[PDB]
Amino acid sequence: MGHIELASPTAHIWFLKSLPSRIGLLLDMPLRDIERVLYFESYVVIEGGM
Amino acid sequence: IGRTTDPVRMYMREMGTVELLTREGEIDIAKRIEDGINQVQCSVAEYPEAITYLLEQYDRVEAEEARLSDLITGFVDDPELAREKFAELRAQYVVTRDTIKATAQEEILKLSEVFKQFRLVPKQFDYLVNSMRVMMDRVRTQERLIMKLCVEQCKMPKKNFITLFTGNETSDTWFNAAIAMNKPWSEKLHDVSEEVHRALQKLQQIEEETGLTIEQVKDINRRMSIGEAKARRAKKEMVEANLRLVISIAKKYTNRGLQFLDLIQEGNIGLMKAVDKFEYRRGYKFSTYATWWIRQAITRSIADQARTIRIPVHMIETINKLNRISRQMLQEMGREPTPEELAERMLMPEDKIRKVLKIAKEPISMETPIGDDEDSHLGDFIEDTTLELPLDSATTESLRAATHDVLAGLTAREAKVLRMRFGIDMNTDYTLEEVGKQFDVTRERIRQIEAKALRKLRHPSRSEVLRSFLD
Amino acid sequence: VPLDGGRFATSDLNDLYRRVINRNNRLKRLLDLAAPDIIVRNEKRMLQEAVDALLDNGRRGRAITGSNKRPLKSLADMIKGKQGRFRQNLLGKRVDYSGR
Amino acid sequence: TPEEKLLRAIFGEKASDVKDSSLRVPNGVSGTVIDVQVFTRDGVEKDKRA
Repeated sequence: MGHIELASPTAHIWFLKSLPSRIGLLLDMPLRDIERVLYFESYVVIEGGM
Repeated sequence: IGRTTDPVRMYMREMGTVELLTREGEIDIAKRIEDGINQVQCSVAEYPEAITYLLEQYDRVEAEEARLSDLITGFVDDPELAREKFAELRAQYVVTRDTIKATAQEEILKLSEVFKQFRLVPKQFDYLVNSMRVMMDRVRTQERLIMKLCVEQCKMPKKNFITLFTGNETSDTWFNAAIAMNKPWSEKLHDVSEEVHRALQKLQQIEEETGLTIEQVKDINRRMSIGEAKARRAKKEMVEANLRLVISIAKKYTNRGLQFLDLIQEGNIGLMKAVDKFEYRRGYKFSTYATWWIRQAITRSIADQARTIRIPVHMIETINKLNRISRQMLQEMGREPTPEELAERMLMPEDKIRKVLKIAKEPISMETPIGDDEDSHLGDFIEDTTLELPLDSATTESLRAATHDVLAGLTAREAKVLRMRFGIDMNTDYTLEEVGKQFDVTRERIRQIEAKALRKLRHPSRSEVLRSFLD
Repeated sequence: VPLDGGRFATSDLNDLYRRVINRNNRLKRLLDLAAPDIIVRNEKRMLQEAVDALLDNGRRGRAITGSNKRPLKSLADMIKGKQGRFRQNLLGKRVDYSGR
Repeated sequence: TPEEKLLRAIFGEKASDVKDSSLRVPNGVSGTVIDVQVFTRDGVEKDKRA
């Protein structure tokens, strides 16, 4: 087998779009928002300090 | 936004937001680019030791170990004139280094103004900018770690750091004056006094070889960053304005083996190239210049990354000429053009005509459904030709057995000779000389023994078992 | 495989891998050029599209193949489904020494 | 393979540079050849039978 080095970390469709979206509920965030983020529609505040 | 997942639609919206800049706005932004590049040009002239490498590699070019066009591509208001200007440059620089101890500031300014006339091929711009950037990186890491040493442990205010370190950046007075302030971290600084001061010495060594100080190096390089970033922002605005042109040209080359967006992306890259290389001094609309790149880029990308089995670009041009000629011959002749008729109309000898005709075929997908049957594809038919047939394996085994028995039929040393001369039950077969080495007697007698053994295999009733394997 | 008659036959995975590699290399070049944000964002979206088409093609705009109008088969398609695998080739083989 | 090498050494069997491909009759079908047609590309030398 070979491999390809991706420049931008990419999401695994199976773990996102599978009817129960396991990334979604693992982060307890609805799917609509995650889709909104991956497609560059909105930001998300990761640890916005004080 | 209706959650439209289609990436085409969201790219189109983002593009749609940036409004179209008018006719004069274009000239404005081009002036922005010239002004930024001019600012950075003055700044680079204002830095030293750059002329050192200029003079050095121009001299290299005079000795003829390089090319005259690797530094300049024509000046603005002949090698001889450059040679004399570089001579006066060496003279002015060395004399200003002598007179460094006030007047040298004016002498460096005169050096800069006499150098102003020269331009410099991009590659050297890259070399100089990277040298000064890496010097800034190094200075910044040292300064930041010192400032860390102060604030993270002592909660040290900052005006004091500035005055103590900044202003001189050369004498050791501030280091020990900090310790005179009786602060405890300043007393601990003796632990790394060696490293801090040795890095200060390196700073002085870079300064002297450059022949300046630091605070003004910081000032000049930060102005260079300001100018370059300003110019880049202007270029960003320009390209965002002309994305529409990119799409307009892109819509032409539709499904020709490249996803629409791949086309528009290649067009965006071409537009970047055009913008960065455009000269407004003509007067004519940028769009005219940018097109001549956008079409170029799209065509190049289709040429290279379209086909599965890639074909050189000149071959693609040949095939396109082929298609064109064919079209015309079909409409004139009515029927169709035969390869002979093409060899008439085109100058190739018709051998390359049939070569080009064979080359063009794209591979067919193995999943294509076979006729009137949606449960049997093509992949289910192509067979594996490499696989050896079991019959042949049984034959090879039987032959191995027979040759083993017939070798056992021979004498010991003859059998070893015959086994080693060939590869039976061993790796690579040794030549007569190496088998002789194995026997340590190396000469022709051994070829006599091999041939004698073979002759003994001629004898009937012993070789019949091996005669059988012939067919 | 080279079909008898100078033509070649290829699985669609060759196409999908090629597309992914193309968009990846183009993103590398664009990053090295420091292009405006809009363009890198578009490229990142495209790479997302390509990868997710590779893994399971059909949960998006269904990237169809070159000049054939049929949607090309991704890995998930190879495993899942009747015609594909477990059912077809791992419980439904085709024995030798057999007649009809 | 080695062993075939040895056999050729002994018997001197000049290896034929040509594989067989002839179109033989399918298995278990037997009849009379009623007609034959020959199509040569333009350029190639028509054979006597052509």
